[PDB]
Amino acid sequence: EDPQLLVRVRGGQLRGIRLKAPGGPVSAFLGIPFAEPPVGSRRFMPPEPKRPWSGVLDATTFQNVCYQYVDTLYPGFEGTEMWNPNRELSEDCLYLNVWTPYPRPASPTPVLIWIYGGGFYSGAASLDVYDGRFLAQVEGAVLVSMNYRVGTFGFLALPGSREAPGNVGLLDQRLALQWVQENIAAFGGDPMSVTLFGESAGAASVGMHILSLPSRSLFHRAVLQSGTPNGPWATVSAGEARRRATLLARLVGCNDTELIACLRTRPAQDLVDHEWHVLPQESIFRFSFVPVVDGDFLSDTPEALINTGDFQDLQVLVGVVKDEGSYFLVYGVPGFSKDNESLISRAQFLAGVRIGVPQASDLAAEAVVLHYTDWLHPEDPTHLRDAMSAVVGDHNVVCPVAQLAGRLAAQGARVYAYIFEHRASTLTWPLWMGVPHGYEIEFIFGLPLDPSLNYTTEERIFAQRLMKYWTNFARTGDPNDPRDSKSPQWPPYTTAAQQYVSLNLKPLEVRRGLRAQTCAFWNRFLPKLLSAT
Amino acid sequence: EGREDPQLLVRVRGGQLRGIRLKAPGGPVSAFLGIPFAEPPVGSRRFMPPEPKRPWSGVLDATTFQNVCYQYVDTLYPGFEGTEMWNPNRELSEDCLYLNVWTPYPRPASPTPVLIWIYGGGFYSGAASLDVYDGRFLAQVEGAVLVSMNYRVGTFGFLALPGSREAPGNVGLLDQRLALQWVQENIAAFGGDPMSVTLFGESAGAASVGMHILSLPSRSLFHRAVLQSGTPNGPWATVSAGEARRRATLLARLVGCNDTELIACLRTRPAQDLVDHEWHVLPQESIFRFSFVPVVDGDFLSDTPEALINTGDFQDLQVLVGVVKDEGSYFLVYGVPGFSKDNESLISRAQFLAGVRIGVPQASDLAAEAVVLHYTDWLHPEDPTHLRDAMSAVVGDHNVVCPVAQLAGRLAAQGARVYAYIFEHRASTLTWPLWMGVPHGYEIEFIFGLPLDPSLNYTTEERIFAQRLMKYWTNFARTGDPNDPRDSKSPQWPPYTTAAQQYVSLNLKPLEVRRGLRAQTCAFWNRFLPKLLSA
Repeated sequence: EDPQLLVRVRGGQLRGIRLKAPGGPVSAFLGIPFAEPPVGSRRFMPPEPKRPWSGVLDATTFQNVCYQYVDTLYPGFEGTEMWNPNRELSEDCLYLNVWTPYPRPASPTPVLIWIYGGGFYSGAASLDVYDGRFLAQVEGAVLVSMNYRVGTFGFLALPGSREAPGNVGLLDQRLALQWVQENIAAFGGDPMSVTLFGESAGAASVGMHILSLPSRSLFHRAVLQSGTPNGPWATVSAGEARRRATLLARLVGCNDTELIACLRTRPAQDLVDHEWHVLPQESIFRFSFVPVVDGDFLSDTPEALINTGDFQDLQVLVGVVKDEGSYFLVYGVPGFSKDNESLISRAQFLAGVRIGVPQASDLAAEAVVLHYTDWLHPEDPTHLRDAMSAVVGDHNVVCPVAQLAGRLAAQGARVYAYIFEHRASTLTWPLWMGVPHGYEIEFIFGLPLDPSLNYTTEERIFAQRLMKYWTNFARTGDPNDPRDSKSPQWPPYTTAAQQYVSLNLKPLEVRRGLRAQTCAFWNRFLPKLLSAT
Repeated sequence: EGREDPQLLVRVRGGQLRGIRLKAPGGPVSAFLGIPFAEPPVGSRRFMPPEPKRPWSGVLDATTFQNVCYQYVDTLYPGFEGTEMWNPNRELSEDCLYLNVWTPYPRPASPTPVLIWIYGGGFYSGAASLDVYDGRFLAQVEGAVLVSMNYRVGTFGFLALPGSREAPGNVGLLDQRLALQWVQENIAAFGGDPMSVTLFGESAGAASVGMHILSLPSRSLFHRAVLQSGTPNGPWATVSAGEARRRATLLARLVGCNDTELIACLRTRPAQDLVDHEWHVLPQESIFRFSFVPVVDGDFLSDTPEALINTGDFQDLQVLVGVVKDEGSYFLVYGVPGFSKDNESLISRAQFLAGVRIGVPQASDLAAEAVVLHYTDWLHPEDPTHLRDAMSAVVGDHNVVCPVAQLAGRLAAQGARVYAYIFEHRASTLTWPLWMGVPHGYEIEFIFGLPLDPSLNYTTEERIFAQRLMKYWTNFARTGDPNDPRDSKSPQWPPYTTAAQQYVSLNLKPLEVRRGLRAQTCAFWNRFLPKLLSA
């Protein structure tokens, strides 16, 4: 049969499948195992390289989604189900996919590795929004995406113990990164030009591979979309991780060795049934089992590592969307709903601030309220609704992104920053949510170029601009086209000028100040306050 | 009596007075200067409340200004008009409780509304005889009856050992009240209507006006109030009884002194000796802080000014309040390193933080950090021009603009009729540097109508502008409304409300309505900083 779909990696032979993109065919290799299935005795354990196989392994199908929590808030609603697993759940899930142009590239091609998001408790590399078909066909890119263990199976930790050291979900990603080093050349990819890019928890994971040295020799450039390793949600301390793991074992009827042995004896859903019951406070944008500051993978807190690291030969692309926190409000904040316009009172606004900032003392809570209050219209329900979205967005994404971009730029790194402001015509969420958390991904991957999904012609051309931005950054470390000269260049973000650009259908517009005033409150003041308590 | 001007002889409760016919740009005015309204608070009466003036025999000559109350004299810029125009222009003496009256010439037939001026000067300086307080223009052009009194300042007016009998405190405010009583009894002899008495003052005079609003024995002596760049509430206008006692007992130590024995010693000290040590009793290195100010004594002020404006009914009451564009720039050249009137005062970020500790002397390390980060321009956090302007805004907002914004909001929500303004025009005659903008107190010369005097080298637009302000002030005195019913062709001045927060801009252009008086920044000063200062 077709030899273009027959590849030999270090573990055996694979059979790909020629898929059809709007502009031509592409070779896809879906479901390649990169690790032994972490089942039974290997639950909570670091992954290990997949053993070789005999014959021709069929790599034409998406494998199983890592066992994870499934959303139940809006059943049947496209806005939530598009992130739900599209394959059967299983702890046997350490598989990756490779897209490449058809025919296989003649020259070594830069590789983009996608790390999906989902709050470290959900997500899969098989969702339609992560379809590397278009980037491989239009830009000739070799695109890689891997599944990593999420939730308890990927990040339940009893720090110091050996049967649950923590961060094994991140170690899954690193093992797939080494698999790319050892095998992507057989697909036409260049192992010396590997760019990691991910969104939300995937962006945070990308940032942690920057801050973990064994991972750094596996990639060269990074893209962090709406997520950072630093911040209030991406990591936990060893003491808090041990508390949540112990409380989870108590809720399921379970010396560290004997405790984890008991945890290895329960169905996967038994653990998922109680993973949301370990958070210390009523919260939104807080996740139970996330990466842990273990002194191993993360030698110190992300804030400490970005404050003192040498990033001179690293190039990064960071950015946010226009409404980072609007999505999260309907998941625990009284007065918000996707169906009504969520015009809240003021008493609701303060009650929501205690949920959006669950670590804030009463004084720190008031400081947030008085800061985001429009003191000319202190009770106009439209602003307090929009302000509540801004509190969660700025606290968890925007200002953590601003602090990271400044620290990287200050210590040698080459930083490009953006804000994504276009709202998709196909969006099914209400308009008061604006551009919600994660709705730039479909444009980066080039989905508007599929005529069957009913995007506007300008959205189709907008997606092409973003694909060229990302691939140019992967090819060169610079998102600017070295072909098209043209009036406005995307300038590097610096600590002095603080320049970033806006990604919408209008041409590039350079702005200065990534919410410098508001993020000064979050990054500089509020740490000193949560200290006066 | 016999060969004199019959239009200039008046009798008051204490005897007869001979006024003087003064010349104004567009006609003559009657002036009665140096009318004694109290027994000289000298000797054993130092620090004591004022007593009413015992009647005199014969005709008292009321043709020249009397003595200025003993006070500190500013000598930071010798011979510089910007500082000299506020210095005493008469002899310094503890014998200083005298007031002045300006009326049209001849004196009006029907009763005329009365404007009473209370000067400012941080409760340590000031005089009713300064040229910028000349009431001849308001009396000639607007036909108003203007009164201004001298009150004791500094230690002589506000040194207090609360609870004692020999130094009860607030005697400088009692000097003002006694003059308001003098107006109630005697202003009818000049053509003034004692049932239409409007108080107006600036800086500490505006604070004094506010304290008469919050003190009941004074509130029966007037009907309307104007507060220019000053409030009874705020960080500088008052001190607690314990702090006033501490500053008073410390000053006594610094000059060589049971309260009775202590004050008996202070009364034996020369007046200049108290002035020489007046500034040595401040708790910290500070600007816009004054050693001896009104004390919360549970008597004149039953509670703090903040407590009384929060719990007080003001439905009966119309006020005009406002600020100038640069309230704090004046005070920076008086203690903040890096600022001078002779250079551009471009400062570094380090000097900006050093100044924040001086401008906010009561702030902890954390509170001072909140001010610095709030006022920092994070796109140019080391630009010396913004840092210098931020330092001016910190002092101006903390001491004036936000206390005024706090006062207008509380009074309006409690039923009062409030009109608010921001004075934005810089006098073409200003001798201060341009970077100071419109400094503290440089709207007074326009409200009193000094640009009408042709010899003062003002522009013609400034003369027209001054006339427009005089009518704003006098219409509010006449009606409780600065607006003109004789002219609907000019834009109207809406009251300040909690809903709309409307105020107007006072400059060389027609009235322009604005919303919110620095709402975001003053929420930090008025709402957040007090709560954080509890830590």
